[PDB]
Amino acid sequence: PVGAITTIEDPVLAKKVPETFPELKPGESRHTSDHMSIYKFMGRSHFLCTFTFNSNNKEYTFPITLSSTSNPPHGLPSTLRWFFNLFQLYRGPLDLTIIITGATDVDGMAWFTPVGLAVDTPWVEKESALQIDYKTALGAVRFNTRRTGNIQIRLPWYSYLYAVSGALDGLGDKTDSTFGLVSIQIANYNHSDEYLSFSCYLSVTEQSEFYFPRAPLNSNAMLST
Amino acid sequence: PVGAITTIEDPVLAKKVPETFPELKPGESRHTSDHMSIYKFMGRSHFLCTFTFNSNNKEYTFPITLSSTSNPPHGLPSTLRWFFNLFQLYRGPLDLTIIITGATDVDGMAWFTPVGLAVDTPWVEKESALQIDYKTALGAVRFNTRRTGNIQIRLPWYSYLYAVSGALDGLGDKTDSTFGLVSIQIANYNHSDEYLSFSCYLSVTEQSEFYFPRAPLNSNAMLST
Amino acid sequence: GASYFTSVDQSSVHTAEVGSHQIEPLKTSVDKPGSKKTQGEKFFLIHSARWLTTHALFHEVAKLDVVKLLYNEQFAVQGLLRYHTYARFGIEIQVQINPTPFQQGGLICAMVPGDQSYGSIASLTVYPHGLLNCNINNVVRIKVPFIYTRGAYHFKDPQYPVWELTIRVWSELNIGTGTSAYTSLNVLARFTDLELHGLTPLST
Amino acid sequence: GASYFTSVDQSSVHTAEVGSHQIEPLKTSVDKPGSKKTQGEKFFLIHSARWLTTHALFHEVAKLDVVKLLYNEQFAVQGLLRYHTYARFGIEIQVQINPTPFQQGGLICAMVPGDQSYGSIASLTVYPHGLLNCNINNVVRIKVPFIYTRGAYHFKDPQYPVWELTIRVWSELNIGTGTSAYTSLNVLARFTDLELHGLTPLST
Amino acid sequence: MMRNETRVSTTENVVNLSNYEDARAKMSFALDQEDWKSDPSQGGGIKITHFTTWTSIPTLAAQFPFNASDSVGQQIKVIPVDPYFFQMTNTNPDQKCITALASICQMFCFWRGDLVFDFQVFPTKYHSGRLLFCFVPGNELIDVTGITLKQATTAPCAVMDIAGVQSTLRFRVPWISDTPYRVNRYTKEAHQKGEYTAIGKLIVYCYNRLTSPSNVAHHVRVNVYLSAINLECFAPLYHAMDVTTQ
Amino acid sequence: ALASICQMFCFWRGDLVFDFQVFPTKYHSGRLLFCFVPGNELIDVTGITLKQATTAPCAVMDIAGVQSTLRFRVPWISDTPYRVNRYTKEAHQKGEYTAIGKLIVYCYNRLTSPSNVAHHVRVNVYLSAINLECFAPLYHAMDVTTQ
Ligand SMILES: [Cl-]
Repeated sequence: PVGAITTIEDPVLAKKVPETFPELKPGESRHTSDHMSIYKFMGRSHFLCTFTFNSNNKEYTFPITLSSTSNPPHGLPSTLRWFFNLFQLYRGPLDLTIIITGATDVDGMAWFTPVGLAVDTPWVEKESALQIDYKTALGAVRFNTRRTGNIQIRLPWYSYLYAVSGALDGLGDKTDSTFGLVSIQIANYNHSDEYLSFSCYLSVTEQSEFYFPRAPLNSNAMLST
Repeated sequence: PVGAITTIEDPVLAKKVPETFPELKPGESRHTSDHMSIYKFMGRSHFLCTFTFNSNNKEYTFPITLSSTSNPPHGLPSTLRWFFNLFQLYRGPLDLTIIITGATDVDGMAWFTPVGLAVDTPWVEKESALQIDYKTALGAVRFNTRRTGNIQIRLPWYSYLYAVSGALDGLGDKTDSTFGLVSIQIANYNHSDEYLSFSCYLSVTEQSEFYFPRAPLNSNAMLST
Repeated sequence: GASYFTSVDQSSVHTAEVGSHQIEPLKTSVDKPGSKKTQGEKFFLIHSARWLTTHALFHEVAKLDVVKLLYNEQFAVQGLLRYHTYARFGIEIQVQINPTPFQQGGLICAMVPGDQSYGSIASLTVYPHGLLNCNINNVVRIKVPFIYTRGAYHFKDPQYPVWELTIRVWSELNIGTGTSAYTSLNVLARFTDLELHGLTPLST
Repeated sequence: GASYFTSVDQSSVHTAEVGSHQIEPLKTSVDKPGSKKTQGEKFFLIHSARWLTTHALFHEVAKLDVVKLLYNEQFAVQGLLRYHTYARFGIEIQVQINPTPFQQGGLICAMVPGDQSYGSIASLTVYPHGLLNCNINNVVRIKVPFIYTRGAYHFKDPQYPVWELTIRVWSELNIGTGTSAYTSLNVLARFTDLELHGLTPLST
Repeated sequence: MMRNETRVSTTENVVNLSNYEDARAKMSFALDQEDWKSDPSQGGGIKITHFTTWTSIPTLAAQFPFNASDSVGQQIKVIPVDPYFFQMTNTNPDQKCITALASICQMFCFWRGDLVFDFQVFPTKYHSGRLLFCFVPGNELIDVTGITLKQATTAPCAVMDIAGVQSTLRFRVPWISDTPYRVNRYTKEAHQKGEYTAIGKLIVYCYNRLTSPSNVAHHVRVNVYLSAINLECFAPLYHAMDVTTQ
Repeated sequence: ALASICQMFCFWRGDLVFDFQVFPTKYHSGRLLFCFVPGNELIDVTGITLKQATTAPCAVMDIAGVQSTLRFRVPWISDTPYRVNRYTKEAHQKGEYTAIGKLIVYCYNRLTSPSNVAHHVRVNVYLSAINLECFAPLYHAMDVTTQ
């Protein structure tokens, strides 16, 4: 037992494989895949946010921000929050999947808006203030509650930055802390009908990368909606 | 630095590769496809027009005209407008995709009518004045709001011209400025129901061609609905 | 024709020159002739504070914007940063102290990119760190490449500090009655693979 | 161990490092990364005056301490001179003007080392010169190596100017009634084979 | 004649996000449905892909003092053996300093492997003493206070001479359990005989009383880092493990 | 042209090319210094002597000549891989920039001439780009930049 004693202050010696007592090889696991492979783990699209429409012909625009500052619901919640703070830099597409709850026969549209461009005021339900032309142009998608009730489309790595991050301060934390924004606009929703709720979940893609490990958020920071 | 000085008036000398200061090779882009390849760009079906039915058993017939003159809604809007004025001649099929909004259980039909043939009065909602026989003959398509809510069919290059154009004057601008016309006729739409709206978007095909570059429309010309 | 600043002349003529570069048979100075590295990629004393018996656990003895700090007339590297707009690079930090063997305790030095955010102080070891223990070592070195959201740091008007070097008390500094109840500390920093871009006359 | 600023440590330890130099797959800037030459051996606008009809023959339109002039915040090279004590080098000067073909006359530009002393103005051609003639050229270039009594020039506190660029009227500038009775002139200078020595925090 | 019939299976338009095979998007916003290459430009080449990255970095779990006043065989500190452990905390800014190892495993239902307790001493070359670290196999809830330093030697343990050129003892607790994996019961309301989170408890006894002159502290502090080797976790879940107030 | 195209994108990068065309007479004479100050589309530059300007990359040009056009190829210099079309946003934000800096036209040598020729000389400024790259489609008819 040589790895039972060392000087941790020395970066080299600290890497000495620890060993105190005599052990045997653990063996083989009974489950196929390794649940600790970030890609496979976050592969399980986790919860992001949720909102509810009140009036007809309105729209909601929620941003995808890593900001550890922005506390939910107006920010990254649960797992997603925790994860995007284990490292400093992130980049790459993200497979978003949104679930629809309640209403029916409600026509809807949604488009991804890159960071640093015109887009309806965040975390707010109001009458859109954008040219239908502009909306569509950024690449959009139409759908109807009746026919489906869920949407799984990928979100592009379209940003003027090399990467984004959550752990930041005021300034940068207001520009380099965002992937982009999503906007869902309903149509034909006579409130005489049931309520309309939306649930958004995010899953990491194979084209997604993670750089430089940070010290995980202290428990007091990990919030949940 | 030789390409830092030249006589632009001379067509030859003006092609001399410009170079002022010492630069290094830009490198490789991080995204797969080149967003500047017209085919891939316009590949993103852009917005064209939209209308709403008021009474039952009626029909709307909107033409596909490049005419820079015809101002929207009764004409080419947003992107589509801008694009079809960057060049002089266009020809080739076009993948149209129309989205239905509102109503339900409404039976509908649509047919493409080539330039220079009988067809219900443009940009107007009225009771069709064509022999069901005639309509169908030109190749039509039936559908129901309930079952679908969107239609993606290709539009043929059926015209007696070699190509069409937007930038033109009165006369020609009234004949050689059109691809063709589309006509949507509803059925079984008791207005006691919700309103019925239609959204039309156009996407360029691989079989589509573009000839001779023009000077883009001055900002004041680029309109939007 | 070469280098920056190009000149286009119509009524041109040839250049007049005399003599050529004369290499000193007997150098008038034995030090490497100034170069990007000579004046830029060298060490400099950034900040320097004290660590006392009073300093409780986890007490932040220093929070420094390493980068921003270097950008200052006080250091020669300034002469290279003062005239370029953007610049990417790596950093090598060296923190040292001098506790008398009769002192005991320890400190932790970590290079955290951007801001410490709400990261668990107890996990600062995840970042490029260096542990100091009175009974052991009195110096530590850390070297890191470029880690930023942008492809370079803007000096004249920065977006957010590239590195925020933090130094907290890893283990309260206690001593026996009579021993010095403190110990000064210094922080050395230097650029590595200094890539400068865009010459500018600006200043702010 | 290398470069300047050496550190002797008794209670030594190893250096901690993470990652390595990452070469941009897609550069964030296409300009040559800052180097001694980039920021030092480039051209800069030193002085600039006028030449009139009033200026009589041999009139000195400009007497400049080329060197001393460069040593000034206004130019990036300063950033290299501001932190070194001594330095030897060569110089390339470029003087240009813009007389309208309806103007006539000429100027002579000479790089005289130290001082013009009592040298015959009529022999200024002996020095590295450049003759300007309205009817001919409007620009001239001169390049010279290091010529001094000492093995280097002291910026912070010079002994005597290395070069004193002089520009005199070689032939009165006359014109026809109506034509502009003047013509601005500019002087460009740059260091060549810039050899810097002795890093210093001084300033004066 | 077109004849391509397919029967509509069960779970029509049902959504599942338990894995990527079903979580992955069915379409894309990206123009021409393009993709993205790799880019370590401003990432220093430090590309992360596994959580091991954290569960192998010794993080500070707890600190305990070794006073001269502590007599021989006196228990100095007791710690359960489960990654979910950590007691470090800072007043203001207010925060419950969780550890790397912890913050990771906290998101799993099960775990297994050899936990590693690294002990760092902060003495002066003038003190002198020994501390015995003993691991008692079992569950996170076993009255251990009734164990003489002697009795403790029966179980696997290790003594350490604080006064020395070295400063850290590495305690690799071998995976010893009646079950293949342990569960993160720290989510459940109460505890149940069998549903355990730890494979036992660790003890810090005072082997040899701390001696020293008089011009040096009357004690010696010790940092306790925690990490794991041969670690394995599975069954994703969410929960921010709170502080184990010993 | 260059504009009308990029106006439909969120990002861009490459070397912009400013072509300067002089409309003088074989009897004028003068020089203009073109200086590119790296930065963002909003940096007070008025406080820069012609001298100070030489620090940044630039080029002087003799107007009076057989040639008539100087081509200024502004190398892509930025802290970011691409710049964004913020001209769509309501206001401006520190970081969200559209340009990599500003270009300046100084008067190197005063314009001289007789008296039977214009008291000035006009200059057309053409704009184009090489090694250009745009991505992220969008719609917006860029308005005029009233300098
Ligand atoms: Cl149904």
